Amino acid sequence: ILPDSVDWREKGCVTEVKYQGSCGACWAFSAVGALEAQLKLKTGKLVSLSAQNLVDCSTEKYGNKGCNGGFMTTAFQYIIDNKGIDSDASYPYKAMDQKCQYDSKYRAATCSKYTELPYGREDVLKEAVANKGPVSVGVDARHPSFFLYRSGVYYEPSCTQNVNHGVLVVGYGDLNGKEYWLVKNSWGHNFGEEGYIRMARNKGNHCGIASFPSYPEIE
Ligand SMILES: CNC(=O)O[C@H]1COc2ccc(N3CCN(C4COC4)CC3)cc2[C@@H]1NC(=O)c1ccc(F)cc1
Repeated sequence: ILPDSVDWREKGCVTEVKYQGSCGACWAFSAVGALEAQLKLKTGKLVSLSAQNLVDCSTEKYGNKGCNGGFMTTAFQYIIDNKGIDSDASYPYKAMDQKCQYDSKYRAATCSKYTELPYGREDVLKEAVANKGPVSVGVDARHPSFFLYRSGVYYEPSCTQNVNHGVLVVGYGDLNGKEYWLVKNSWGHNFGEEGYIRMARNKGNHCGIASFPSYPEIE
């Protein structure tokens, strides 16, 4: 039995919404948001982690291309290999590709492992969001309805299961009969419901939300 609804924001495991600007660093934002939750669960401290560190440092060896896109899984692998990631404060986001400037003097978190969930399985995603923490996922965001979303449960009949934008599932629920995933985006507070979008849940892997989910853990 899983809870009927989950909201990790209420358990203090979610940092302020970030603003990626012109740079396709959604994957980095998704990755740090997932690790921020684990850091809080382990240490009690909620600390924004450096998306810029990932953009600049988890690069070709990780199949990542900074502002041109990347993968949350290989971002986790970089944090494992690197033995750390800097705080956002120390290594701020600039919405552009820079030289790697990782400095262990400002290490704010580590990662020991990550787990990838099976393709399209919204049940397995629900279990992880309930039992483990916020989960990094991709979605198909290439529709004007997504960009223009303001409120309620988002459903786009033209959506596909092929992902192109990284976001973070921080919960799930039901809004007057419409089941949803509660998603933290990185398009600032101006987007959606103060930075969040509620996306259709149990609607055949809508927009690919359960196509490629993953989450990190800290030893
Ligand atoms: C800017 N958008 C952005 O980064 O979106 C992220 C969102 O998260 C995910 C999650 C899963 C996947 N999968 C793709 C398919 N792959 C299967 C295995 O064999 C094919 C599994 C992993 C892709 C992505 C996206 N990455 C890119 O599209 C991307 C774009 C340019 C790059 F250089 C690198 C990456």
